[PDB]
Amino acid sequence: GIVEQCCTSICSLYQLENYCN
Amino acid sequence: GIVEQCCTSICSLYQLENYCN
Amino acid sequence: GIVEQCCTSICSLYQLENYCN
Amino acid sequence: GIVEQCCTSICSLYQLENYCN
Amino acid sequence: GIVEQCCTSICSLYQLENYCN
Amino acid sequence: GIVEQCCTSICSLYQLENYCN
Amino acid sequence: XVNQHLCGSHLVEALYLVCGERGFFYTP
Amino acid sequence: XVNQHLCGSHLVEALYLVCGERGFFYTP
Amino acid sequence: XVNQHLCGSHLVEALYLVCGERGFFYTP
Amino acid sequence: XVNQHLCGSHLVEALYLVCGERGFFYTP
Amino acid sequence: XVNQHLCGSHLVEALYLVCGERGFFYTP
Amino acid sequence: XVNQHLCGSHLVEALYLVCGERGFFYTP
Ligand SMILES: Cc1cccc(O)c1
Ligand SMILES: Cc1cccc(O)c1
Ligand SMILES: Cc1cccc(O)c1
Ligand SMILES: Cc1cccc(O)c1
Ligand SMILES: Cc1cccc(O)c1
Ligand SMILES: Cc1cccc(O)c1
Ligand SMILES: [Cl-]
Ligand SMILES: [Cl-]
Ligand code: NA
Ligand code: NA
Ligand SMILES: [Zn+2]
Ligand SMILES: [Zn+2]
Repeated sequence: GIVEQCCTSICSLYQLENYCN
Repeated sequence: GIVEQCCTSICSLYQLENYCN
Repeated sequence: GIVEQCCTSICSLYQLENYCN
Repeated sequence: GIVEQCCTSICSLYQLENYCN
Repeated sequence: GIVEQCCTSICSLYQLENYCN
Repeated sequence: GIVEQCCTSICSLYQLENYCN
Repeated sequence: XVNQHLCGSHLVEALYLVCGERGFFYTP
Repeated sequence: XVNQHLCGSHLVEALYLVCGERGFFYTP
Repeated sequence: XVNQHLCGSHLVEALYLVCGERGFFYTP
Repeated sequence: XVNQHLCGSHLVEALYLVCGERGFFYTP
Repeated sequence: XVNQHLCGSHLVEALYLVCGERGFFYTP
Repeated sequence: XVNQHLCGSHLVEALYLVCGERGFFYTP
């Protein structure tokens, strides 16, 4: 999930965009 | 939507809960 | 009130110190 | 303290109501 | 400035990017 | 920079002022 | 639209807190 | 009022920052 | 401590939201 | 875990901004 | 003006995110 | 890096408030 993906290692805007609808 | 529902008159926590998964 | 004072013209940080303990 | 209680394991909103007036 | 540009009318990400170094 | 200066030990408001224009 | 945008920012923070582990869809 | 709610949110943040270890009351 | 500072910031927000018109004290 | 909770609060805000009119799915 | 002040607070956060390692220039 | 990112978010909000009309450069 987003916490696993983005809270230990940093997420780019593209990676954040994954969670958009 | 939530914006039109909640951005003029304050929505209670209970009303906001309606938008949870 | 802090709302009357500070939501209708900008309160500085200095002014806001008035509301500290 | 609220820091001791809530910065080291997550406090629910219900728990946090304890700190209201 | 950014307030004039982005606080009366809404700014896209591209428009926000203008203010990046 | 500010991050290395201020993200472990808290920077006072005066120290933060050093980064203003 | 700016006011709506500002309000939404606060709404999604509220939803984050109210919804907890269940999460939420934000669909404007 | 949503405007007061949004203003208050920012006020509490500001108070938290300026008041430091002293702390504050928000009792609108 | 920056960790406590950051935690507190979020706590005050949460208190502001849950406490409503009652308000709150943050007196760490 | 509190670090994850604080992280999630920022993540929600970032999604809000990034996703724009598409909105987003927050699943913790 | 308070509406501008609240707007600016969100603008700073948006710049923070959008600009990444480039950083930004906030001039009000 | 995530902790630094979270901290920076709060730093730029603090700078917004402390620096006021003068503004600031955030240059990481
Ligand atoms: C923007 C952001 C916030 C929190 C964690 C991340 O990886 C990215
Ligand atoms: C908590 C919250 C934030 C923004 C709008 C609302 O109606 C309620
Ligand atoms: C810092 C701050 C927030 C909200 C209103 C104000 O006048 C000042
Ligand atoms: C809502 C919140 C913020 C910070 C710590 C907590 O346990 C809970
Ligand atoms: C992202 C954002 C915040 C505030 C105003 C804007 O136009 C855009
Ligand atoms: C006010 C503030 C926020 C984040 C880090 C700091 O050192 C100080
Ligand atoms: Cl944080
Ligand atoms: Cl706002
Ligand atoms: Na997606
Ligand atoms: Na630029
Ligand atoms: Zn934070
Ligand atoms: Zn706001």
